[PDB]
Amino acid sequence: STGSATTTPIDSLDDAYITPVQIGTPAQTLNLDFDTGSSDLWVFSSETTASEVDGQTIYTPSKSTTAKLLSGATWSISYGDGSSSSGDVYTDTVSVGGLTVTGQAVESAKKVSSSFTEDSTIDGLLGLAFSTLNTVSPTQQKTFFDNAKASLDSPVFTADLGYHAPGTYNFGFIDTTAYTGSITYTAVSTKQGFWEWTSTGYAVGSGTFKSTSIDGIADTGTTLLYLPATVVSAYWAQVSGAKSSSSVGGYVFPCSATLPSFTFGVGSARIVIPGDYIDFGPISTGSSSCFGGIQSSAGIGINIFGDVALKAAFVVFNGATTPTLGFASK
Ligand SMILES: NCCCCCCC(=O)O
Repeated sequence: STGSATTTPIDSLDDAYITPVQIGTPAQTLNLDFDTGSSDLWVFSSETTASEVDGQTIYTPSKSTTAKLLSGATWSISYGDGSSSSGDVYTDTVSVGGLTVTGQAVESAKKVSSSFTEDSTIDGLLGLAFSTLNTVSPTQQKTFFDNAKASLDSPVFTADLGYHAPGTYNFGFIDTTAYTGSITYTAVSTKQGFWEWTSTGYAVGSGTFKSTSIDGIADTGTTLLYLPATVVSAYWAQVSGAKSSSSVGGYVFPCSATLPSFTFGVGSARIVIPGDYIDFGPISTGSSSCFGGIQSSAGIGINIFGDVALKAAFVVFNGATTPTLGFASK
């Protein structure tokens, strides 16, 4: 089997991407944030505290003939941005882009934190990291991908995120028309539950490539590119007037600037992030200070190749027995 679904930016800055997912019978379609940095499929639901729902589409398990309470199971998750959610669990039929999994754990939110409530465009998350990170207790549950894997033509999914445009998540096949050149594969460590890999270095603009190992995660659920302070300082030093602002919470730059590109290494290959991908616009409406798309990972504890980096590539998440990650230009 295979699946193919379009993923669409939630706003003009590509702050996140939503992908339609069919849950239950008859289908209830919710727009979920596919997140290769976590491993829970959770949704706004008929059980979510009413004051914490503001415009989201909800899953109502009582209206699904295939929903079954997973008795005794609860979940609770906290993300790196400080947001959180928790609730109980149903199993139901879940389909993505024509690919169907029966008996998928659908985590129904009873509570969500304010940033979820305030974002009316995201109806929940669909985790695509390794199932060892799944938060369901007392019986840990499998991700949609892990449940689908045996049925897939090939045990892979691909992320092809657009810059200010829709893109595609494919399951079970590699679309050889969706990238240019060849795909460079690189080793993955699953020790922390993430798609964790080591970049071979970086360049700033037309500068020389610095060969240096940068361990980090491929995380579709993180907007920005978070790298060591040394690397990020070298980037922003090439932008007149750029500075790190503790009041704003990271690097800002004059909105009048033209940003240089940023290149990262994948083995001997190179992925180039155009400067425009690094512009996240005014810090507040009408401001002439703009927020940078490359930020320091110091204090996070891990480097994160988020959407800013991933959208510059066609990315293969190879879930074979020995997992690997592939990157191609596009
Ligand atoms: N790996 C990313 C974890 C955080 C995702 C948060 C998405 C949201 O606010 O809808």
